[PDB]
Amino acid sequence: DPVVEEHFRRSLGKNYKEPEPAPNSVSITGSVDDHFAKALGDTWLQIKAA
Amino acid sequence: STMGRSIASSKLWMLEFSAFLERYNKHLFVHISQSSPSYSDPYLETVDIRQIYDKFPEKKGGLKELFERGPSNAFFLVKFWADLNTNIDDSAFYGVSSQYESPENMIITCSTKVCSFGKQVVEKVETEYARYENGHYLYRIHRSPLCEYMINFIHKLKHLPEKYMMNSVLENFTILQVVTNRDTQETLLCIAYVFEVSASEHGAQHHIYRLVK
Amino acid sequence: SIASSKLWMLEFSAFLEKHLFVHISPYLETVDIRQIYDKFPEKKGGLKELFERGPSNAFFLVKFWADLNTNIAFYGVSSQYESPENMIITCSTKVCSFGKQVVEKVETEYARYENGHYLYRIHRSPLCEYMINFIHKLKHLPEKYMMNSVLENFTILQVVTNRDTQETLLCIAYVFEVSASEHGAQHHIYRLVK
Repeated sequence: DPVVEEHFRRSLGKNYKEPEPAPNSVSITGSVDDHFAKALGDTWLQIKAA
Repeated sequence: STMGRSIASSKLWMLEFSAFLERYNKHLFVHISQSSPSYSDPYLETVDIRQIYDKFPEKKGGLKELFERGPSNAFFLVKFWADLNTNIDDSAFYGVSSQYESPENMIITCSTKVCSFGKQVVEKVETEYARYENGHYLYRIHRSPLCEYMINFIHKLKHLPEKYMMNSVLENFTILQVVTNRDTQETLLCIAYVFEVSASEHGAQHHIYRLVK
Repeated sequence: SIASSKLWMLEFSAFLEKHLFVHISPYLETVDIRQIYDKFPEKKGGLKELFERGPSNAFFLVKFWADLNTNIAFYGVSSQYESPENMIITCSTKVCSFGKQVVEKVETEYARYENGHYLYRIHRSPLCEYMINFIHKLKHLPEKYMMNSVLENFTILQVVTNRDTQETLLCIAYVFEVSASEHGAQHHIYRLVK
């Protein structure tokens, strides 16, 4: 409840436990496909085409 | 309506956005700040979204389908004129910071897909809860770290000899940003960014558009 | 078991909704960490640099033998850790293709105090689009020798960190194969050394 949270945040200052603390994220920098091609070569390319 | 005068849908509004370089030194590459919906600014100009499908990943997760489903008043195009003129990073933190507002209390997912020639190169997914403060539900992505791809891109770009060369590189560089309600899966706002270098010596500019049809 | 001075993993599981792909619930054999550096990102933030800073009693390698034999849906992973100290932890897990990072998931957790210890729980946290797609394409390959070929250079670096002190509490390196059995998964834990 963010409206309750506000009261607490304001009351405790540096003793306030952030209810959902940072950091959080999911970073994706790659293609599953590219991996299979690298592991399986032509064999993978043949399967994709069906 | 108040709708259509800022980057704001019925459920979510963008208040602040920036990409920056820190070292104490700071450099803004790109900056935007808005207010809550109101009657103070005129309607945004429009842009036909079909002119832009080709610049973002299509197929399934794509922009066309995204537009066709979620409310079309949630869709915006920002043209950036980035400021690439800084001599730091010679130490340096590359970050992005944004802030949003809701009338409602919800949990939002921010997904940022960087795109090269319309194919995705990286994706960042962030989940933000609402802090409550006076009347407002605020959401903050504060000093979120840029990926190695983006740092490298900006570095190689920063050091080009000509701005017309910089614009050619940026020509096929785009960022699709879709913000989503984690429960309802409703898209709260979806912003498409296109890019150029600032003509100015210093400073960045932007121009906001509503995406239509 | 997988334990340093400040943190130990009690449970880890990857699942499909239930089907277990991979599950966990001294005198561990060892592995020379210099032999696996190439299997994880090697520059700054690299396993080598990580080892040299953080406590060497925090580093582990787990070999999994996945159970890919299911036709079931939510894809999730759940793990739980235990500490004597009360702290704020960040769990960073990087998926790696041929030693290059392809996804990184960063999670930050508090402890509930329960029995003698502070417990941390990552409960039913959802796999990214990449991993679902991976397991999907992996699962549906016509042969197990093909599957192991794909898994050969598929690895996950999991580094758990005290968010305030920046100290590393445990670091686990996973390597993979498909289970030889029709059903069931297995695992084998190693201490990473030197």
